[PDB]
Amino acid sequence: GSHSMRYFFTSVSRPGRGEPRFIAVGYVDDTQFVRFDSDAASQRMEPRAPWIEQEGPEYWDGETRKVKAHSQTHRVDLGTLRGCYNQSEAGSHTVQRMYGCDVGSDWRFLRGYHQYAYDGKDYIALKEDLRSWTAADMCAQTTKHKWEAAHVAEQLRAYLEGTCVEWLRRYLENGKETLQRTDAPKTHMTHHAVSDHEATLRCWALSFYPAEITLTWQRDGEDQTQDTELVETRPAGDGTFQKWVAVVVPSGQEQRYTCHVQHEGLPKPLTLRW
Amino acid sequence: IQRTPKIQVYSRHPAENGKSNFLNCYVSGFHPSDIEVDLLKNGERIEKVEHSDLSFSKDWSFYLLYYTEFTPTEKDEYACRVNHVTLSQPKIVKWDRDM
Ligand SMILES: CC(C)C[C@H](N)C(=O)O
Ligand code: NA
Repeated sequence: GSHSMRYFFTSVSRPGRGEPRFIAVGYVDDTQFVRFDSDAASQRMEPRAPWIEQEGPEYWDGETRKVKAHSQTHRVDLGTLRGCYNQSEAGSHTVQRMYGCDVGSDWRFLRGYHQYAYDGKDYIALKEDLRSWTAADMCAQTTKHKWEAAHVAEQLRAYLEGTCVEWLRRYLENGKETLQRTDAPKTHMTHHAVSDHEATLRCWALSFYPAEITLTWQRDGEDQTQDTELVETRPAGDGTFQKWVAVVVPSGQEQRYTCHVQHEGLPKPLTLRW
Repeated sequence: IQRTPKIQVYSRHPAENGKSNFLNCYVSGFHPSDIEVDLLKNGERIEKVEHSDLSFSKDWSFYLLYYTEFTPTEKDEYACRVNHVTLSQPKIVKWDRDM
């Protein structure tokens, strides 16, 4: 199936003294593999997956250089943004950036991304063609003109279509034992009574990877969404994911209801019944 | 401009008395990133709690996992207590082994 490499960056200004708090994380698919935190003593890019530990001191030197450079860019940007929006020095503000690349099943380039938010709202993003920008307001349009004059899109396109994909392929090979392994959901159903007229059936999916999954309920073979509740997919903490979906049914009619589970690790969807 | 956290409280593995497990509090959907998250045992703050590295979703909202080792028993009640600029009062979500 398809794969991705993504980097996420968050800087939070600290009004009365010093530089912003800066946190960077990198993921392959749904697996975090590196971090940098400005508050940590190492002041290095740090490993967060066993398969990146392979990489030599030259890798760690280069990633540390690059991530610290990103931290300075965000420091300057928080300054620029505060000025453009005519904000005071009193409040803390946030810049976020995400970039990376998707490949298909053949590990060929599919899509690249580079986008940027201020205080949690869209500010500027590279369009899908990697040649132009989406600016949300006039501050961002000034940024757009700047980045056009400095051929920024061109530099980013080369990384996203080339270098990014090359690193992703390396990591998928190096970490194959886990990154290329699918862990199908471990499923079961629970039953609880609210009253003696109404019951809740809960379809559970546990211990799965990657995180993408679909859980759906049917009544007599027809999709049912009313009287259902689907929780957000959540991390188990061991690298796998969890989800559940519930339906409220008339007591004694539980046999009418089926839960259907779709996941990359299941050759055919699973059907559960009480 | 400010988005309140969603909270789920749950174990890492299926909940069985006597066996070392892990209690999680997953907080998501919130902005800004500053947040206070405590895990409680019988209403009292657990001291040795770790969390994940700050990341965010496609809509720019943040998510964190807070977690601690624990050995469930029949009597012990566990919960997560969350404060955030969006909340006037800390919010408490009990652990329910069935959710
Ligand atoms: C520090 C990392 C986000 C840098 C990334 N490996 C790149 O070459 O863009
Ligand atoms: Na890296």
